[PDB]
Amino acid sequence: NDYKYIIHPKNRWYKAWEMFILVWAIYSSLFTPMEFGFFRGLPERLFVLDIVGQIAFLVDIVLQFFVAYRDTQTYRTVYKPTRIAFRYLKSHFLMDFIGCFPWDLIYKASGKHELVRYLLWIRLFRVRKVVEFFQRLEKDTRINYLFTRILKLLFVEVYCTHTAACIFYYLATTLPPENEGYTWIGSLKLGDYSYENFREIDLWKRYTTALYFAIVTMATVGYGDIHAVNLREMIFVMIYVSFDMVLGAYLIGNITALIVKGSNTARFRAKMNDLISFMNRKKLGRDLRSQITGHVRLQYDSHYTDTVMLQDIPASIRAKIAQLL
Amino acid sequence: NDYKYIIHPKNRWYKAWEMFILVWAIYSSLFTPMEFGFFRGLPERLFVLDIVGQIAFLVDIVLQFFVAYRDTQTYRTVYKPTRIAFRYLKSHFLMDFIGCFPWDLIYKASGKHELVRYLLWIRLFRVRKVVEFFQRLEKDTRINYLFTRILKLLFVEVYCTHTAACIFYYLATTLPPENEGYTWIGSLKLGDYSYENFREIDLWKRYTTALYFAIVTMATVGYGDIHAVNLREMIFVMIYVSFDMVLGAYLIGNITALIVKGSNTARFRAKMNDLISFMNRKKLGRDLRSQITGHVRLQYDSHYTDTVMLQDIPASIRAKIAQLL
Amino acid sequence: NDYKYIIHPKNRWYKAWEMFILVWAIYSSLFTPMEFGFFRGLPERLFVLDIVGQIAFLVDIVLQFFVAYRDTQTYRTVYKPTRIAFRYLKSHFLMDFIGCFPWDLIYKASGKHELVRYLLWIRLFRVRKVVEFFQRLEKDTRINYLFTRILKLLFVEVYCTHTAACIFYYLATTLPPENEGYTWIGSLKLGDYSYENFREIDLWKRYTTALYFAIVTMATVGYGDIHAVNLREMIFVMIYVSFDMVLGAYLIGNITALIVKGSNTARFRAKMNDLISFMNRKKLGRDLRSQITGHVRLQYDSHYTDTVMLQDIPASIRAKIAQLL
Amino acid sequence: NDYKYIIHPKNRWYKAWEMFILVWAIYSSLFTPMEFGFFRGLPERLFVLDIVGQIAFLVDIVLQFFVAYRDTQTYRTVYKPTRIAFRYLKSHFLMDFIGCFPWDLIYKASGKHELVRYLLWIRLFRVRKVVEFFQRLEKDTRINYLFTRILKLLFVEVYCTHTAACIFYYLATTLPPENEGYTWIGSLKLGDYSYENFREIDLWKRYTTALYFAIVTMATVGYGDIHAVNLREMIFVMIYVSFDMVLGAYLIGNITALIVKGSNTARFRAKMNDLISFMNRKKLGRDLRSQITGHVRLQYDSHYTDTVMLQDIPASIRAKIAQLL
Ligand SMILES: [K+]
Ligand SMILES: [K+]
Ligand SMILES: [K+]
Ligand SMILES: [K+]
Repeated sequence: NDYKYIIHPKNRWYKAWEMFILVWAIYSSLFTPMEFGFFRGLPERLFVLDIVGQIAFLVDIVLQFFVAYRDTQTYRTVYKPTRIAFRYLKSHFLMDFIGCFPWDLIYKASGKHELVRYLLWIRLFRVRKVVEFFQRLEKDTRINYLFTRILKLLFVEVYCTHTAACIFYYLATTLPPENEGYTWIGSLKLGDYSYENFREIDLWKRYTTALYFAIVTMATVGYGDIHAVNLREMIFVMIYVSFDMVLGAYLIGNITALIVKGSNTARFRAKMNDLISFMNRKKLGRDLRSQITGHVRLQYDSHYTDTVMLQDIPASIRAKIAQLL
Repeated sequence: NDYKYIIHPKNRWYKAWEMFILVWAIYSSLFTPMEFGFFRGLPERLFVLDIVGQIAFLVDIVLQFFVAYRDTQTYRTVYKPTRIAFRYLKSHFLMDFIGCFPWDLIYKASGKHELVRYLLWIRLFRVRKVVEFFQRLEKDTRINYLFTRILKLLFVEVYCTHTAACIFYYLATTLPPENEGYTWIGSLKLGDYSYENFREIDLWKRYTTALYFAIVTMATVGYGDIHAVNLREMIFVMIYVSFDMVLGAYLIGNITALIVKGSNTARFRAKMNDLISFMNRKKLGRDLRSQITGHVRLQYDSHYTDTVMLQDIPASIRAKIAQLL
Repeated sequence: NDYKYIIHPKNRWYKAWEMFILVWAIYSSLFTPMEFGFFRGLPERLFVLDIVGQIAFLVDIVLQFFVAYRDTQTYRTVYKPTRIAFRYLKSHFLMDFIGCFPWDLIYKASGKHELVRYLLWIRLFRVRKVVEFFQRLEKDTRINYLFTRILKLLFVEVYCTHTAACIFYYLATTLPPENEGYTWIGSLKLGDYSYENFREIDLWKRYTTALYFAIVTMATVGYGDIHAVNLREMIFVMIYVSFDMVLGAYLIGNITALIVKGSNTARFRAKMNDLISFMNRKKLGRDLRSQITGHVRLQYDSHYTDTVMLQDIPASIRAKIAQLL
Repeated sequence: NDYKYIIHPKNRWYKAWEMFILVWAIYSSLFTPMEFGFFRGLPERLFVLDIVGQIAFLVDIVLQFFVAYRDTQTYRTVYKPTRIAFRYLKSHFLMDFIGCFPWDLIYKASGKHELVRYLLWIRLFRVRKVVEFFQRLEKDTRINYLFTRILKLLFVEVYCTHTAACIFYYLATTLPPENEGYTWIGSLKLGDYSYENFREIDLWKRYTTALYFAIVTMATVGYGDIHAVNLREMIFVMIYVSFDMVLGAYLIGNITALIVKGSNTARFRAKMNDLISFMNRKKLGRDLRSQITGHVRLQYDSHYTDTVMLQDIPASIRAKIAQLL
């Protein structure tokens, strides 16, 4: 607590930086698969756009040597640079530094070898920012929990869908441009339009045609106007739909598990059903029918605070409600 | 209270009008996407229908200024007729007033501008009166609290495919009639029948083809004889099936939460399942291997009568059954 | 009772009759859509089969004034041959009586009017037997409940898509043979085999093609080799893929609800693994660990057999339990 | 005890053997449908592989007479090697010895009789070792037994589609090679590769094509470039997707119960959501929220998982903890 070259992690200049690299760790998570797939090296008018975005991430390298890490079991904020600067190199230092090398200038420098461009798939470790942003959005008791817990599983299931549409076009560009009729896009004809010589089509027609055959597959609709033709594309859509089957079952299971043990206000309307169904099975004279649901509304609005709340309560809370009521 | 200018909210001469406005709001929210998508301005018939579809809502928009409101906080009836007109002008006035302007004559008497027809979507706020019909049916006690959340959810799921079937046809008409072979309907050939010059086919063939696509996409069957061809129909199908993927898991999540607290055909087969871990684990007489299982057949729906709901609730009903026997 | 002109409801020679018309109730409710759709009047080789099948449902309509029942109030046997004839004649008499008429040649001996062959669709009220067989099986503890709850929903779901496969070919026979190219089967070509002049095709090829369509629609696969061509087949599959969309979300719901309320072994696994979960946060003794997991290895069965059903055993039944123990 | 012949069942040299035939019970389970579907007798290259794979199961069938079994009602490890003759010959002996003969050599030199090769399916009883591997992984308390039924039901859901992928190719070869255009592969054309004369394509192209069909059917995607054309392939696809529907519902039903049974951050929001409902009715201090919500992690798992899991435990460890303090 006596260092002062140390930011404790709720500053109004650090919370306004932590959300500044979340519109870069979203952009560099989306531009990275369609930088790998749709471009064999970036064009020259993106030279200014790709040198930034990596210039705002090595600012983040030096700036996380100075933030106060709150420990797990110690439950106190640690303030010494010796204790944060070693957990940084232990946990996340290679992930965020080897991705900050310019891999578009290296690829054009090395005689255009193809395998050096696979070292920009390590920029997909910047999805940590978005999943952490969704992670302490569950720990915010203001927003509907069923709204956020399904937005985390609808960020993942569409980001994986976006990535397995750039890989699916990359597997079409790996064949030469004379075995071009033996691929999923070079043999495509939609309406009165033919996708011949698909390296010259506009980027967004190629990207939309690729993403349509990942969202139609992800939703398990599968029209079959676009389908796999090669053998590597068959293997890729075997790997993809097998993982997407589990990813889709772990959304029904994640919605059901929040509806089943859902709102107790729905359970009150549920638990008056058997009351009415046994007062009206063997008919009782119509006397209390509204006063009972009013009294049980006032009861179950206080039944959780009758016994159930205050076995877990600490001292110096309940006496206030006890004196005020 | 001391007012005469207002109407009691449980009048059976007012709730015989809320059923009339219900079957007007059901009609003019199904026809409204059919007026948007399938017509560029209504024909010379359906004009008197277009004006009597709105002078049935003008009567309701002048009637709700004189209805009694039950307060949200104090749970009291608010009779005085300026705390309701201040309330009605704030919550529902301007999306119900601008849905009663004649947006077909305003379109045709303005030089036929296309963008003024997009104000025909504010008439889709009249599904308020259909979704509240399902909300005051849940708070009914006569039928299930969740079956009116299954018949409600199947209304919402099917209504969004009637709307998507009209937007999907509308996107085919935004292309010029000479480039019709690059659409989903202009390049269609189902059987020996070619769907060319598709603005001169009968209206019901066009609507049935579009609804056939939207419904076999909603159920995620997706045969593929009708698919997206443009880059705008690709984007629309990509938007639609993602929202449909979340709307189709909510149905399953509600049906599970209905079933998990059902009847004794799944509880009794846990009761005798736990009995047979004492009635067959510790060996028991075959004479008594009929007696208690016949008894636990005889208690549920007859002698059980949900005893805890007559245990925790006070004993005026017990005084009534003391008067019984 | 002193009547003796009534068969008792439980019997040796009567329960071997109800599982003899149970074979005729799974025959004559599976041959009935195949006789409506694929035939227009049975041929002469199938004459004696449609006569002997309807007299077995005629010696059974007279064998219901000779049987007792169990009313839900007295819950005893009600031997009186005039009470039963005013309950049988109310509920099950018309639907069980006019389905025994010889509808095959009543069609043939009335000038072959097609609308009189729609009155053999009420021979599908014979599936009362095949559903009371499955709702009798669920009150039987010889077999597990997870097998007789997912097979009642696999009888229903396969039977409805057997019916929707004969209706789907019937809608192709309602066009003339000069417009057979505008149907789903006359405009079919699977491989190098073309289904031209489909009335002159062997019955089982037509039935297998139609049922293969309806089964790959039921599972929501939907290949698209067989699709709806007309405007009346689109309407049928629009009804059908939206009915079985709820019928197949009701099956997932049952399989889920019969898993989340697991047996004793599942709760045993759960509570012992969450017992060992908090063990290695303190890391106590090794023989202590094994000894207390032995304590809760024998503290699952008789400890939680005993405490559960002692909440409900009636009087004079616990007494000989305590006497034997 | 006195017997020195037999292996003690928790040997260290019998846990490097049952993990040695678990890659021969995965090899001989994946290769046997590929030996049955894709060949007519093995080539003379693949000879010593078959012989080694069969001899390292003979060496196991004479090694399980030499072992003791844990009793399940007496719970003693039975060392007596005269009752190991029993519990093996009314157990897996004939389905370890009949499926151990050289069934390719019997087929190749007896006359090329096709029905002899159907006895290779006895070798699919060696999946019992792989399914008993997971059933010995359920009992490991150091891993969640609900996330050992998500890969157990995913091996089952992907082994049954590797097998179906070979039966689907086998039904294409039961037709003569001149009537190959009436198959699913002899009438296939993908891009510009016509799959004609399909017995001379190399093995991995045929296997990748058949597994591609079976896996996009298993996920219920179903593009429809590869569909059934025959009547045998139609009946097989009908049988396969009906099993697959129940298995896919069973996967969701098993995933759901994993999420319903507790989640700690979700349980923090299972309590905070109703705790604030009381607080906005009986309005406490707005500056007392920090006192309330801070202790909903302070005694979660520091008093919730500690003593509430311990009221079924004696205080012999509580004395150790109290002297620890
Ligand atoms: K499909
Ligand atoms: K398809
Ligand atoms: K599907
Ligand atoms: K599908």
